[PDB]
Formats: sequence, C-alpha cells, structure tokens
Amino acid sequence: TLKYPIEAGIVTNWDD
Amino acid sequence: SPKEILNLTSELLQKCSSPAPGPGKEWEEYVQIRTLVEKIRKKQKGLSVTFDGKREDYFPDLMKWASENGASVEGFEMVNFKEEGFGLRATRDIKAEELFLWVPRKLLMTVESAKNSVLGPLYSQDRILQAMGNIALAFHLLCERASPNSFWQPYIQTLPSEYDTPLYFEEDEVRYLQSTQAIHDVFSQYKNTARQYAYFYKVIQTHPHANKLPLKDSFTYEDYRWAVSSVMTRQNQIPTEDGSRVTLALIPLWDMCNHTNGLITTGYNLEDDRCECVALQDFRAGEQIYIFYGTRSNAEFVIHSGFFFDNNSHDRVKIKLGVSKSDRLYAMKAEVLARAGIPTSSVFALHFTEPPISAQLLAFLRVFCMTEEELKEHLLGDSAIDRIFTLGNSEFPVSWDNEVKLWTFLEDRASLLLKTYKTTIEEDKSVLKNHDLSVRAKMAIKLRLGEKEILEKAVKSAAVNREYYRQQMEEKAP
Ligand SMILES: Nc1ncnc2c1ncn2[C@@H]1O[C@H](CSCC[C@H](N)C(=O)O)[C@@H](O)[C@H]1O
Repeated sequence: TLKYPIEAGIVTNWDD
Repeated sequence: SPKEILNLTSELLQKCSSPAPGPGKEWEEYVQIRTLVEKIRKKQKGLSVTFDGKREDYFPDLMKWASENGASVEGFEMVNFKEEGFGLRATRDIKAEELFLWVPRKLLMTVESAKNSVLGPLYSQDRILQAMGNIALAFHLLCERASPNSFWQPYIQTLPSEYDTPLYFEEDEVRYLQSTQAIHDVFSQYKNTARQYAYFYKVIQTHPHANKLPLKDSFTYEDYRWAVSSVMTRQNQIPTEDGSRVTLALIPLWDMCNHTNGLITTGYNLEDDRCECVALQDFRAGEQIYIFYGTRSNAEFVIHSGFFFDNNSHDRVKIKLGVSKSDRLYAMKAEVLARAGIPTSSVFALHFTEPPISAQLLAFLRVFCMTEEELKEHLLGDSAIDRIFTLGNSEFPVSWDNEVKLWTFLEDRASLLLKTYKTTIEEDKSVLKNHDLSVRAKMAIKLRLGEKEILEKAVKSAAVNREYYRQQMEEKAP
C-alpha cells in the first residue's frame, strides 16, 4: 500500500 | 567550575565504558552511575536554553511557519489533552482515508540537514556522529535550539521541555521495575546516555572542529537528556531525496499526533516530496485526531516513547532461549535451526494477543525437544516447505510426544519467570487501586503488571496445549 510507511518514534539502536 | 565538570565527566565516561557486569549486578551498577550523573546534574543549571512563557503560546507561530513552507494547517488545531499532552483536534469532519496532513521535506530535521548545519565540521570528523544517525539528530536539535535564528526555531520552541522516558525517572520509580524483563533495557538506556554525554562533553570542549559550535559555551547533561528523549520519542525513518536509501528525521506538525490502535496511515510521497497522513478513522469536528505509531510493545512505548499504552494489542514480553552446548544433540539441533533460519540462541517474544508464541518460537521449541531420531529424519528430508514453513505451523507437529515436551517446557518456563517477579498480579492491582502515584510510577507499575499478565496467559495456553496432546495420545487406540 504505502511505498514508504512512516513509523512515529521508530525504535533505533542507541548503543554506540 | 568548568574544570571540575571536565573531571567529573572523564570519570563518568570511564565508568560507563566498563563491560556489562554479571547476572544480578545490573541494579547496583545503575545506582553507581546515577550517583555520578546526579552529582554532575545538580552542579549545572538545567537546560542551557529555555523559553519564557507557556508551551501553547508558541503553537500559532508553528502553524504560521508550517503554512508558509507548504504544510497543511487547515482542518485541525493544537489542543491540550490532559495526560496525553498536546495533540491535534479536528475543526471539521474528517473522513477515514482522507488526506488531511502533509509536511514538505524542507520543514524536516534530518541527518542531511544536520550535515549542512553548524554541526557539519564536527560531524565529518566524529566517528560516533557518522555512525549513529539518531545521535546526530540529537545534536542537530541541540545546535539549532541554541541558535538565535535557526530556521526550525518555531518547531523547537513548541517541543516539550521534559519527557517521561526512564531517563527522567527517580531512583525509586525505576526500583518498581526490579526483576522485570524491561528494566534491563532501562539500564542500557541510562548507561548509553551517560556515556554519550561524557564522551561528547569532552569532544565539544576540546575538538577543534567543535570550536564554532553553540554548545562549547554551555552543554549540560539535561541538554543531552532532553535531546535524545526528543529524538527517541519523535524520530522517523524516511527515504532520501532520490529514494535510494533511508534516513532518520524529525517531522514537525505531524509529530503532534498522539497514538491509538490501528494501522500506519502515514507514508512519504517521494513524487511530491512530502510526508502524507490520511485519516486513520472518521474524526468528527471537535474530536482528537489520532494515528497509529507502530506495532511496538509497551516496554518500547515506556522506554523509547515515554508512555504506557493501555490495551496495546501488540504488547509482548521478551524471553531468551537457546540450545546448550552441553546438549549431546547440540550439533544436530543447531543444523536444523540453521536450515530454518533461526539462531541457536536468541530472544523471542511471548505475545498478549493469541497466539502467545510465533511460528519462529514454535519452530525453535519443536527442534529443542526433538529426539535424535526426529532430528535425523528431519535433516534427511529436503522439501523446501519443510525448512521452516511447516515447522512453525501449529497444525503440523513433529509428533504428539514432541508437542507434550515443548508445551511442558514452555509452561514451566513461563511459570518460572512469574515466580521471579517481586510482586504478584493482584499486589500490583492493589497498588494501582489504593495508592496515589506519579505519572512515571504508574507507567512502571502498569508495565510490570502487563509483563505478568502476558506470562500468565502463556502459562495457561501452554498448559491447555499440553493437556490436549496428552489427551490425543491417551485416546489413541493401543
Ligand atoms: N496514547 C497516548 N497516551 C499517553 N501519551 C501519549 C499517547 N500518544 C502519544 N503520547 C505522548 O505523545 C508523545 C509523542 S509526540 C505527540 C505529541 C505530544 N503529545 C506533545 O505534546 O508534544 C509521547 O512521547 C507521549 O508522551
């Protein structure tokens, strides 16, 4: 459906 | 004393760069780190930049700025919604699937605009900034916040001044989460944030490519806690301008929408170069407009979004399972799992919504409980459908014996996890019912209660499946 769905506040890795 | 802060942050950097401590050492390490972070924080004067007046006073300027740069400002207005914070309220009836909100790329704060900003020189030299797009976005936000005439000033001045991510929890609010699964990710967040603050405070104060940063003057722990919390609660993945890759971004105006259950109805329109949001449902005039953020767990909503979402249909709890190398059948089980695409040891989830276990977990449990003969027969087969597709399907057991073994294991393991919690389900409900609790305390107690409700559902589901396959074996004629 959506070619580029946007997840609000998508979880990312913060372990540098 | 700037030289004292530099010495305290050097000490903080070293502490938060130690290896992970063993089992049962995590809480005391967190307390060790909180002690030093708080001593630094109480020696500093909060956020380096503050805005006089009320948060709502700045929303008109946000709407005007958004409108002048091509965004939608018609049909909704910014309103305070009590414990959900501010949000959008429809001014007129909005039909489901109607396009009502759009935000051109020029309004966004991205890793790309970070690169072309005053942070650019330091970005090109710092290894962490180049690797961590979310950290780069946090410093982009801090740099523009400290800039008097930033293009994004109308957006930054309407952002919250604090959040309910666990970074803001008091010690005893985190203590409510002792013996939960979620607390380990809380520990990690605190240690990561403290390490990053100490590292970058040293860099900003010493690196020559940071000499012109607006943060060399003032850069407090509260600044960095605010920046990373802003990013983790609001950041998004979007395609790059050509669409060949993806990037992280803050999306003004649209990110004022609060969350409800549903499906994602926001997507990037590359042809018109703008984010676009269609109505998740019919919203009548005067009703709050909600979107669906994503299929995240309540641990993720608490830790990364700073709220607990009641009746989260996607809620789940993490469980770690693996084959032991002490298992005399380790090699065969590892080979079957590899064929299935499953690691020998990994983190699975137990789900609130039926079924409590995914196809991946069911497949793992079946292989873990296979006899030597079942493993040999499985490896001898070569139908592509049998690598994983049937192996994870409830209606295609290896054997009724295998089912009884795996459900017995899962029942016992979920029961074991329940026994390790410091409180029971009804003790939690009594706290929530009879105690006056802060917002953050309620989030913590609801979170630990939710974990146990999922585990008890898994216990009962494993038990009824164990009983069912035991019955099928008993009813089989001799
Ligand atoms: N269903 C919900 N219940 C409680 N808080 C919610 C919520 N949905 C979103 N939020 C809040 O909104 C934040 C995401 S940004 C959404 C706008 C925000 N309410 C604001 O005033 O700026 C989250 O971090 C959380 O604090």
